[PDB]
Amino acid sequence: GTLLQPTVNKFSLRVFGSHKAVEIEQERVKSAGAWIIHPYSDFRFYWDLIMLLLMVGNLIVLPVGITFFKEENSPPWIVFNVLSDTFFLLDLVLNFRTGIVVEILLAPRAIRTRYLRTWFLVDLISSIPVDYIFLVVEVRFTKILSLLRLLRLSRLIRYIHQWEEIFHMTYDLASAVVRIFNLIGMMLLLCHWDGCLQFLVPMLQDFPPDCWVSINHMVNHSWGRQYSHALFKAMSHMLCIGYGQQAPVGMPDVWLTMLSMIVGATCYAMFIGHATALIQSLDSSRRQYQEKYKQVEQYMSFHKLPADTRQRIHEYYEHRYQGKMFDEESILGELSEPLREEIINFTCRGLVAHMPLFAHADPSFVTAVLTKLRFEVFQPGDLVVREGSVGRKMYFIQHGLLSVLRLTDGSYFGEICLLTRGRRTASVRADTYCRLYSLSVDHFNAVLEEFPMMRRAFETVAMDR
Amino acid sequence: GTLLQPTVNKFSLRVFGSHKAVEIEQERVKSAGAWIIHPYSDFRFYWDLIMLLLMVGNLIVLPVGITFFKEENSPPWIVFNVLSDTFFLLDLVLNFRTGIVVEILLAPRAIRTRYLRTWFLVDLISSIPVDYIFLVVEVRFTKILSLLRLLRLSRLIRYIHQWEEIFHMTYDLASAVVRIFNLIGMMLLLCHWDGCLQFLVPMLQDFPPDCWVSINHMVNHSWGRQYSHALFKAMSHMLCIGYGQQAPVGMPDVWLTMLSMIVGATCYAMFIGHATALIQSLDSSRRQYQEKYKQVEQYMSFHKLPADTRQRIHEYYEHRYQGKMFDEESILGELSEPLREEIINFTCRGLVAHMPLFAHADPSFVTAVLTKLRFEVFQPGDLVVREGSVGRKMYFIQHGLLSVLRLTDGSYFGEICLLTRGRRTASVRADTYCRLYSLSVDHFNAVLEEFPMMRRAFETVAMDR
Amino acid sequence: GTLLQPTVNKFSLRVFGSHKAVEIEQERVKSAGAWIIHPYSDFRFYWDLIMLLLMVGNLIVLPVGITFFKEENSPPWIVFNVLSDTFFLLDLVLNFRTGIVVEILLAPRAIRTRYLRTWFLVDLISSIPVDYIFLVVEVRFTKILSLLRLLRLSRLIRYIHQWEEIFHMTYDLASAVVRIFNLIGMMLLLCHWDGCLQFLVPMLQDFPPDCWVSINHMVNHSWGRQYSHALFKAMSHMLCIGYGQQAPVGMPDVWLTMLSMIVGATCYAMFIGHATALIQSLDSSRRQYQEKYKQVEQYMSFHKLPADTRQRIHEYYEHRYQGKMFDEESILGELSEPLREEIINFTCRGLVAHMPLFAHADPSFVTAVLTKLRFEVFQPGDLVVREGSVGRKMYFIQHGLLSVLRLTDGSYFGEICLLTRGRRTASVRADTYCRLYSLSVDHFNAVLEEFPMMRRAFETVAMDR
Amino acid sequence: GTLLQPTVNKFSLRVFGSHKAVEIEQERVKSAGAWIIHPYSDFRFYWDLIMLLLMVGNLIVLPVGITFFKEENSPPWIVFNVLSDTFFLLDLVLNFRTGIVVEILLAPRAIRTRYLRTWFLVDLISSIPVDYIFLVVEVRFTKILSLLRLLRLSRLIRYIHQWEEIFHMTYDLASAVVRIFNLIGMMLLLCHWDGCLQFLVPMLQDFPPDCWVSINHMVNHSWGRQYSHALFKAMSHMLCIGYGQQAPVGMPDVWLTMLSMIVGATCYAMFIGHATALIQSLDSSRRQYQEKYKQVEQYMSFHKLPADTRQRIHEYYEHRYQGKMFDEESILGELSEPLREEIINFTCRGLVAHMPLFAHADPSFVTAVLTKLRFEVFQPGDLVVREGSVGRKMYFIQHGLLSVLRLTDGSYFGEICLLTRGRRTASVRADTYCRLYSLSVDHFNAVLEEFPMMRRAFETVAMDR
Ligand SMILES: CC[C@H](C)[C@H](CCC[C@H]1CC[C@H]2C[C@@H](OC(=O)CCC(=O)O)CC[C@]2(C)C1)[C@H](C)CCCC(C)C
Ligand SMILES: CC[C@H](C)[C@H](CCC[C@H]1CC[C@H]2C[C@@H](OC(=O)CCC(=O)O)CC[C@]2(C)C1)[C@H](C)CCCC(C)C
Ligand SMILES: CC[C@H](C)[C@H](CCC[C@H]1CC[C@H]2C[C@@H](OC(=O)CCC(=O)O)CC[C@]2(C)C1)[C@H](C)CCCC(C)C
Ligand SMILES: CC[C@H](C)[C@H](CCC[C@H]1CC[C@H]2C[C@@H](OC(=O)CCC(=O)O)CC[C@]2(C)C1)[C@H](C)CCCC(C)C
Repeated sequence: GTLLQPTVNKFSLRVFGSHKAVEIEQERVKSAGAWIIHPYSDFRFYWDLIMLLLMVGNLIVLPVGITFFKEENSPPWIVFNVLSDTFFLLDLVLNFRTGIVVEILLAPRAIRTRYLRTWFLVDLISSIPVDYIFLVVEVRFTKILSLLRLLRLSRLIRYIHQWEEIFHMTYDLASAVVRIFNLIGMMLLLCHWDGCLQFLVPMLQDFPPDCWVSINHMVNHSWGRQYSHALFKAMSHMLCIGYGQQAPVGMPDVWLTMLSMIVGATCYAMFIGHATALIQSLDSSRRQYQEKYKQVEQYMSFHKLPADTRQRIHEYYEHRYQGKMFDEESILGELSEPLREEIINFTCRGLVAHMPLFAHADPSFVTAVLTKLRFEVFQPGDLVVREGSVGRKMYFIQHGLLSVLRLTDGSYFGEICLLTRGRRTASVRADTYCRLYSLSVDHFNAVLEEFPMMRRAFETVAMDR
Repeated sequence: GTLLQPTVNKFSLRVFGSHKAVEIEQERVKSAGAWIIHPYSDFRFYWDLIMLLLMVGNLIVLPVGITFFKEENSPPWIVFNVLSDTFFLLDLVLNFRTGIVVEILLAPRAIRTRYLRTWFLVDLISSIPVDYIFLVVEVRFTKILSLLRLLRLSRLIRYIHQWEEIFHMTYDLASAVVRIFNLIGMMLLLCHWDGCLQFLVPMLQDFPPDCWVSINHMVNHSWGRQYSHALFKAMSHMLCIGYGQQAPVGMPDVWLTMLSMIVGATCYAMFIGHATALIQSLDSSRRQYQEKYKQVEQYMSFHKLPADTRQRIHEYYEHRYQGKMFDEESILGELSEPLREEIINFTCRGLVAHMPLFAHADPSFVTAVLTKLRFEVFQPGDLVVREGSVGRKMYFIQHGLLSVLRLTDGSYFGEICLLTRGRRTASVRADTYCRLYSLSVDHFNAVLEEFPMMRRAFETVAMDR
Repeated sequence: GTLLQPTVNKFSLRVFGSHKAVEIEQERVKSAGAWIIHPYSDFRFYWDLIMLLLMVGNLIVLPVGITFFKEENSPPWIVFNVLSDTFFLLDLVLNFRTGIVVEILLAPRAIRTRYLRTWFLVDLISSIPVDYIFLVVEVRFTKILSLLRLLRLSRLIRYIHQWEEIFHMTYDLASAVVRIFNLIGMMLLLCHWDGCLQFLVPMLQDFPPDCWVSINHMVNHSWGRQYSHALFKAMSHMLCIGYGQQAPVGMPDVWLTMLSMIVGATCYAMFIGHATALIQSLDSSRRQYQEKYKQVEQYMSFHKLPADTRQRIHEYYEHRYQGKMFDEESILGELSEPLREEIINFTCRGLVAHMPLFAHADPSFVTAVLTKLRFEVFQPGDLVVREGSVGRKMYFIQHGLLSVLRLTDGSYFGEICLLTRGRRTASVRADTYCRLYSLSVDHFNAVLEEFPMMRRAFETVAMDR
Repeated sequence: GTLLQPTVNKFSLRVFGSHKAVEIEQERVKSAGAWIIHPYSDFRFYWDLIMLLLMVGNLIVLPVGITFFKEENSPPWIVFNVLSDTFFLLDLVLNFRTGIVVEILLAPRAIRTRYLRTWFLVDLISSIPVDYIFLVVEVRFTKILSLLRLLRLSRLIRYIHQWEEIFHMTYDLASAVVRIFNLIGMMLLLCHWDGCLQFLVPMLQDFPPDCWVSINHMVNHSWGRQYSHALFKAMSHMLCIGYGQQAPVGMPDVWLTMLSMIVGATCYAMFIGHATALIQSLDSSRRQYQEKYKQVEQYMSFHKLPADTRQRIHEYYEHRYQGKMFDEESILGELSEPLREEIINFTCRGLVAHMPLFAHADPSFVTAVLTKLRFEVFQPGDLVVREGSVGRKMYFIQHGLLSVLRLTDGSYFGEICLLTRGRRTASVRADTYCRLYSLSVDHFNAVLEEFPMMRRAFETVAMDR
């Protein structure tokens, strides 16, 4: 009873909402008629799996059995076509009930009319055994009518695109890979049908003496050898190679060769387009860094900077972004509030634990300080703090080595200047590339204004010193 | 009388302005000479439709009648060329009056000189019956002069581009589809003319014994069979296949084969370029999400985050953007003032109606509150509100489930903390992925400052509690 | 005397600065040695023009005279090679003086060493008559040494790239067109040299009985027919066609055919890449609008908006951006101060002249008001001003039609509300798509604070009403 | 002893941190077992260099020795295969110790299981001499088993990608060039193996009378001639040319020809994709300027500006950005504090030294003024300062010429207006394109508030004047 209703999985929770959001859709399926199928249920998924396997089997086997074999009266050929057309006739009946994702679940007002207006005629032609009707009522004209079963490609293309739009939502998949697999699966099928058609056309003309089958003397070999030579001819026309020694003499050979060349040329052009779209999406973060550095060196060339400054800015961007493009401010802006706190507790927590003033504080005070740190990268030779300055910023050390006028990683300098609000006494020069965390004086005074209990403690520090 | 003036349709209102803006253009057409055509009128549209149908008919039929048939004295061939060249001679006369969109409507100062300086000579050559003049004054040399009618391609290319620049403004069309249809329509016509030229060249030489027509023994067949073999040869040269058993022996066969190969190669290269430009524009919102997540995981790799935090940020972006790239702030910034209010009345109106304090308010007060809500997404396990905090924000619940230390969809929590301005007492943990609407305390105090009548009501609440 | 110094043209003013900036470079050329050429002067331009014409002539004519003709002792062939190698030997001497744009003008320290370290050996080999030396000292081995003159392609590629980097600065040119013309000019030259090589290889072997020349029986025809057949063979190998009836039998035919196929395949791949890069840059402003609307409809699909709101936002973006992407704020930010004032005096000046209060003002007061107008687009059905509101904004009408609860273009409404600072009395509904200019109350109060003389005038208005 | 530990070079400092960060990794290698190799050490680099040279040698030589020579019992062929398979067996043993960069250094828990689960079976098959075992236990069936040595391509692809991900971090390399060199190196190897396979297949069938070897009569020639003809056949199938006079008759010739055509077609499509991705990254800063100017002229076309204003804005953008796209504000934002000061000391220091008031100041005062200058570009004809204005900004002159109502480069005007805070007396018109540095009055008053010692000096100026 509940197999026709949408179950609660990851896809239904992502496409509807909570569990209560899925219960409303289940009640909506209940508010429809007697037995109405929902297109996200498990019954429709199992049925579409069975039908997709049958469509692949029929669209591979049916041209080969028609074109390369003797008669349509052999006993495995009749049982295979009658039992398959029964299942494709049940797929016509069950499409009156499923409803169309635009969802539509009301019956029979919108489903039946929206199905009759769009896809009923093609499914009706590809469902019924048309050739057996003309055979019972009334021989080589029935082999043309048996190719109406190849209109089951239209409901194959519909049923593949219904699953992929689901499975882009359930999983994380690249769209280029899915689309190029769809293109490869179409190209193989068109080459197979063209290989069957190359031998189908001279067979209806009782093998004229100018066709390739009578020239190469392969009228009475096995069907495998005939299929191999016909597929070689169709693939050499498809990939635009050049076949044979003489130009085609008969009139249906010329036009069908030209049709094969046009279809192969446009399929190969679409394959090149998909391969280019796949290759351009591989190295995006490497490419955007290159474009950004092109703009940087263009800014250098506009103001006519010297060569040493150009080299120095290049070394700075190499040690800053590392050939890798990102923008930390927008990434920290997009995240939520518990996710920003978790990243800072990995990077900035351990350096503040070295400082004796912040170690004894409450954790409600420390986390407000940790959000206002800023990441800075320096060079060997750069003077970090200069003498005679106001000293507004306090620095923590993550990596690198620097000297006061040696301080290794995990240290700190300029701490007492933010408390005394006076002139800096010493000067600091970086010995190598340093990674620092900076705290300004106003960003600390705001947090002192947020907590008056910690404000009393730093007043007792200032009275002692 | 008013057929020469621009009528008032969607295109004229979009390209000029209001109805009064179109009346000024109609008065400008009236201020011109005796009978002056405006290029956006209905007369020019109907005339260009008739002329485009004639150009397609002549550029298809005229090479086939010249190259594959016997004489130019048959009675349907004379009537078809005299009645068509009369219409192409009227198109030369009416171009003195229409005026050129750069508009120009003044006559005959700018129109006549700007037409004589650009396109008069080509239209004059492609208009007049040049071969009949040389035939009356004075035979196989007239078949070369009859191909001057193929310069009607130049005014075909002009008349197609005049409609498409209109119909990009009237309707919403993709530019890649229009441009690739123009390329396909050009490629078919060049292949048709090359198919006629392959048989035209040996005919003027009275079929030498080394040409392909005398080798394949098809001098005296029908014109359909000759056209099919000539088009097969031209298409195999065009798609770069390889033709025949021997290399071409005669000198006009070699150079014209080389010209066909060069023209086909450059047309196929432009087709691959257009197919790539069409494929790259299909999945843009899917691709920009992938580039953004490449930058996100690069930001992860720079600071060397642990694996569980990487997985958690990935799950957050999956449940936030859903594989789909957009930026809500700029989209809400671009819209107008009545359009922003209509979107909020669909999403944020129903949740505020649950709250008993905002239900009895005036609608002028509620809509100022509704603009300042912010959309937030949380995770299972994240603590939404923590104990011991100031509690500046009030939260409404759209989806998801959470627990106080169960609250389903449509609920709210933290409401009394914004009124009391005190410390939060309880803690809230989200059981699953929640979608919340947040209102800060300052964004509500601004709206309380906007309306002093509602400020009195919340004072009566604070005195009772 | 002044022909060796850089003259004052548009390029020199763009690459140096003012006239005084060019005088310093002229004095720098004067501070060099006795006769030193500057690479931006007129002498170097005229000399490079003469040399580029000679290089095109020699690189076209020299393979054909060697491979297809009888002897190198004919009197026009000796005079043409002696007088040309004199000019290519003067180009070796004058490269010791010109100096290299990295500029370098100091002689002979940097110029001579930087020339000897890079390009002296190739120019020395391509300059001197090597084969005549071996002919005087000591026959078919001299035809191989005469192809050392084809190393003049290396200084051709240098002299073309020196002009294009100049002429991208003098004029505005698309880079894709220049680069694809360079590629086409290289491809034609490689096909020409391969056409000469196809006949050069069997000639040194005294025409073996297995080569294509002895099979097709063309040993004793004219040089034009031999060149046409050899170029057809090289082009069919170049465009990957397929030649002849039998596979090549001799060993130098196989490897040189394979070299031709590899060179043609990589040149055709680079041509497809350049054609794609050219096609992608044609419709950029059309494509960015499509990407922006993809993000808009994705924002619609995320919050699950109804269909009528989707249609309404689509109509708004059609009447706002018109299928055309731009961002007015950044464009107005990039411009200078006199350019922003000129655009506003075209668009916003005529509407403010209708208002009687702003007509009698000083022009210093009006232009400060005109910078703070904002462009707004409304829809039919939207209520512009509602009753019971504060009325902070005053609106001017450019296009469209609206009704008070009819006001055509050029009108205004809501003017008295900004002066009285009271509640709006009437309501305005737009009948069609309107284009309005908005002025807020604070943006007008700032300009009233800027000018106290106009502040007295609006006080006399408020006392009368 | 220290050869197995990661040394301190530029790559290790970039991938770990400081010297103390590398010492922790060396202690981590010490904390592992008896002899454990670190994958960034020098031993693994030298070993991978030796193994990559051996893999290139074996994958080139091994098909040619099997397919084109007589027997596998010749004495150089046995010594070359036994001594090479010893080295490929040592590479199997040393992969139990190196540890996998995901790093992993713990043994044998994670290394051995993570190696057995992924790549042990392929390396085991490609390591051992399988054919000699079947030869000792028990002839043409051993030539098929000897091609198991061609599974050494799998550890070649692994060892190339391990170096390139290192050498993208050590040096600055474009990713497109590296990836297209990998593709070319793969394509040459596949064409070589296909050339060996074309002759391998008829040899196992004892040269049937229908194969190409017996048709072209080359059974008993040398191995070089057979290799040249086989490679020509495989390359003509690979580049999709068309081979021979007749279609292939035998069944293994048809299917292997079809496999060659499919492999060549997909490799050529990937080559076109890589060439397009390489060409699109050459002219990025030229292309972004073109896209920006497309948006500019679209903003012009939306508001229907006159032609002279369009020309004037075009001339402004030509003299502003010079066909070259950059954004100075974000570039100055990304840099550090000592790098911003170094650029200003090149450009803005020399112009301020002309002014007599700023020459006698302290250098701590001047550098705070220099950060607040703004770069401006004017046109000929634009009025820079107008009479009757407040005069908030002071201007310095870098280039260009202008007149007061002549001032060359290096001058200044409007200096006294910022000190007097009064109305400007004169008007300035630019004679040509000027480049100016602007200082506002509030940006100077902030620096006067920063330094009270300089504030006393400008008070003594104001009392004298
Ligand atoms: C991957 C392509 C999927 C093939 C689609 C169907 C199953 C998809 C899945 C099947 C297995 C999955 C395993 C998944 O790994 C996880 O599930 C995460 C970790 C975990 O929870 O175990 C990653 C990709 C996924 C490969 C993709 C495919 C686009 C549809 C083709 C089916 C039909 C239309 C011919
Ligand atoms: C679509 C391409 C249009 C073909 C152009 C001419 C009619 C255009 C129209 C004709 C029918 C339209 C129906 C339209 O649908 C609506 O009109 C919106 C709903 C409604 O109001 O009904 C969408 C696309 C439109 C397909 C496009 C085309 C670019 C020009 C080619 C004509 C000539 C140069 C050979
Ligand atoms: C256009 C390509 C130019 C061909 C280059 C040399 C002259 C350039 C000029 C020659 C004529 C120009 C006319 C110019 O129009 C104007 O000058 C603006 C209006 C005016 O002032 O008249 C636009 C493009 C310009 C076409 C381009 C080209 C890139 C270099 C090739 C020369 C050599 C390396 C083979
Ligand atoms: C360049 C490609 C490098 C070839 C890689 C290996 C050495 C790399 C180096 C070797 C020489 C370098 C010289 C370097 O120039 C400098 O070192 C800066 C100035 C200086 O310090 O001297 C620029 C590029 C570098 C060319 C690149 C390449 C991607 C790996 C291929 C090796 C193996 C996988 C087949």
